[PDB]
Amino acid sequence: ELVNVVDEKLGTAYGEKIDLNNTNIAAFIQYRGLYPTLAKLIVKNAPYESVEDVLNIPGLTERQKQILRENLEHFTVTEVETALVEGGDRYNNGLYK
Amino acid sequence: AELTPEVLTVPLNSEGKTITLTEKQYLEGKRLFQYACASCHVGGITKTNPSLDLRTETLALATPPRDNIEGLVDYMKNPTTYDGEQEIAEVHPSLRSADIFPKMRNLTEKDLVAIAGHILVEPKILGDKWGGGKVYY
Amino acid sequence: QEINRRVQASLASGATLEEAWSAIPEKLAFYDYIGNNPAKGGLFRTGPMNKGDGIA
Amino acid sequence: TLTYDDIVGTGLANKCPTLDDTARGAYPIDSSQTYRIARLCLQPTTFLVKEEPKNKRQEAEFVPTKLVTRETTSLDQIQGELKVNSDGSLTFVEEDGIDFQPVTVQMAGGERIPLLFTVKNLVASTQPNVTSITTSTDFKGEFNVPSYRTANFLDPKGRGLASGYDSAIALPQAKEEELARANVKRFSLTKGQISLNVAKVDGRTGEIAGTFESEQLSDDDMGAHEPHEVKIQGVFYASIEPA
Amino acid sequence: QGMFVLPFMARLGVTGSWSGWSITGETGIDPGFWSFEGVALAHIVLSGLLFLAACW
Ligand code: CLA
Ligand code: CLA
Ligand code: HEM
Ligand SMILES: CC1=C(/C=C/C(C)=C/C=C/C(C)=C/C=C/C=C(C)/C=C/C=C(C)/C=C/C2=C(C)CCCC2(C)C)C(C)(C)CCC1
Ligand SMILES: [Ca+2]
Ligand SMILES: [Cl-]
Repeated sequence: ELVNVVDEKLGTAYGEKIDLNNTNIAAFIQYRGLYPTLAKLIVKNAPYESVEDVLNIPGLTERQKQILRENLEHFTVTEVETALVEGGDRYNNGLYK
Repeated sequence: AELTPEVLTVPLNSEGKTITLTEKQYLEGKRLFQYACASCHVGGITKTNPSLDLRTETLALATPPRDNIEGLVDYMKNPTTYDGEQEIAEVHPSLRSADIFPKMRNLTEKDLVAIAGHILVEPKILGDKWGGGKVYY
Repeated sequence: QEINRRVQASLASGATLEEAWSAIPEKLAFYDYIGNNPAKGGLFRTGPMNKGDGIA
Repeated sequence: TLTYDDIVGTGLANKCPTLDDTARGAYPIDSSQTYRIARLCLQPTTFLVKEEPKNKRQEAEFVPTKLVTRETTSLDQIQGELKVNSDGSLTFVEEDGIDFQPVTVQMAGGERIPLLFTVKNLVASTQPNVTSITTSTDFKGEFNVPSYRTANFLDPKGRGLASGYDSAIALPQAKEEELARANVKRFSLTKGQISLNVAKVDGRTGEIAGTFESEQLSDDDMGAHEPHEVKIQGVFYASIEPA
Repeated sequence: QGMFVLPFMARLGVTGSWSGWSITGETGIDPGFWSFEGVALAHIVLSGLLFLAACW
């Protein structure tokens, strides 16, 4: 029984929040302070077993940690989807305006 | 419909103060925006980085906030990335980099205010078209 | 519009939603289908309408 | 020393560097030192495709094919960590580079076989106790083979995985079931295997060259058909460095 | 497969296609010009030349 994995993912938290394991990097522009500095660090250090693990990225400033804490409610994690992370698609997913 | 004093009334700062631009300032703002900015920012988008637009809601969530005259005027002197983290004058037109972006050389403080006012007034006129791109043409 | 009128009259008279819709003649519902609209064809799409969407 | 203008349009840009016949030395590995491959290059010279068994269910053979996509096949500028393991074996962990090429080869009779010729995420290891890299060293390992097309790719009827229609819109009232395999795009991810056989070593410069053979699946057209088994053979070059 | 002329080409030594296959099941053979296709083309050109001669 054949499934479109992207459509299916839209019915998970991936369709509701920024998925630190899958979502394209431009999504971090949605919230104050995340783009591009933290966005880059998050994508680079993915995947994460839980949202809070984002706080464990090396080199972070205290300011950066606090911004991350204030924005955990906007994050989720789901299993890595090959279709969303191949092709360097997390950095450029072929969508502009 | 008219370009009224209310349409021309935009936030001066983050502290609740507004400024009412004159019709001539609005015209100057359009002219100067076309002169210095529209090559990349036509219609409120950004051609060399479409992820970032000139929508008011977008400017509000920028760091420091850019949804007011002061924020925009400061951007034009000392532009930063969206999180305020790096200064990008070396790759983005500004007064600080008027040496490498020569069109910025003749821009006065008054000019910057006019450009800032254009950026804030235009979406009040154009709605979703401003920063919308081709979808809304 | 007629289908909706009939369903609303059924509901007003106390029928359930299932009953109201079950009272719609199949013949009437079939007219409310674009496959029977004569402006949906093609010049070289030959034969009966049944050859396209199938025998209803 | 050759410049871009010396090389442009000759075909040389698709060739890996070679070492001359005198390069039969040994490159010492200090197990206290960290190492990298600064440049790995793979130049395919032959693509073989396993014929689909007629139904006899004997041994289907790998047969020759004709390259139709020109001198666009080599993997190069690849870099990664060269770990020294506790048993003295070396493990290459591919990090980055031009580590894939779409390639189309053509079988006798015309069937075209596109593949993503690749060493993406290569992890290759030598035999234990390699105190020096010599003409007796070999590397064996596996790599990832992602879908030949990525998720935005749209078929000629506008259907795709991350974009596109989800149905055959030109057949508005066709029964969907028979078309499910074409309508529902799937993204393949499989494993490949590669052997690197060192034939030449410059002990002084850290440069090695040899022959390789890799095995991987070809394109499956986003799940529309079965992939073929491909065997790629060619030459390689690598520069080892302390790092 | 209902092949009628193919066996006559094969009988006298034409066994391969320009496309790379041979009727004995080989792959990657080069038949040269005189593949089944080359034979067919030669006959078509001959036909044309004989047609012109007939007109003369
Ligand atoms: C008023 C004329 C007329 C009309 C409106 C119909 C209508 C119909 N017929 Mg009937 N039919 C007719 C006359 C007509 N018929 C005649 C004269 C015959 C004997 C040939 C038939 C025999 C017939 C059969 C056997 C069948 C039908 C069927 C049908 C249905 C399908 C029609 C179709 O697929 O057309 C397709 C129409 C076209 C593809 C358009 C043709 C356009 C021509 C080729 C243009 C020619 C251009 C010209 C050469 C240009 C010259 C240029 C020059 C001046 C420079 C439809 C209800 C089918 C049906 O469903 O039966 C139950 C069916 O099986 N018809
Ligand atoms: C120009 C030279 C030439 C060559 C090299 C070929 C070559 C070929 N042809 Mg083509 N062909 C040609 C010209 C040629 N043809 C011409 C001019 C025609 C039009 C008539 C044709 C029409 C043709 C057809 C219809 C076919 C071929 C076919 C073939 C293939 C099989 C040949 C075969 O089995 O012969 C068999 C020939 C004989 C058995 C000859 C019999 C000789 C009789 C018995 C002679 C009796 C009279 C004699 C005077 C008696 C005294 C003899 C004396 C020594 C004692 C082969 C690729 C076959 C094919 O594969 O097509 C794709 C096929 O079906 N050819
Ligand atoms: C004086 C004229 C200009 C003005 C007033 C202006 C204004 C702005 C503003 C306010 C932003 C921030 C957007 C946001 O926070 O949502 C921005 C970003 C940007 N602009 Fe301009 N701009 C001008 C000229 C240009 C030109 C000519 C270019 C192209 C060469 C350009 C390219 C960019 C880019 C690439 C960004 C994103 C930068 C980043 O955050 O990394 N701008 N601009
Ligand atoms: C040797 C050889 C061979 C063979 C060959 C052949 C077989 C040939 C032939 C040939 C031919 C078979 C030829 C021919 C021809 C011809 C011609 C040359 C013609 C012509 C013509 C004309 C000129 C005409 C004209 C006209 C017209 C068109 C119309 C009307 C009028 C007129 C009459 C004027 C082969 C391949 C085996 C191989 C190797 C060698
Ligand atoms: Ca060897
Ligand atoms: Cl947006």
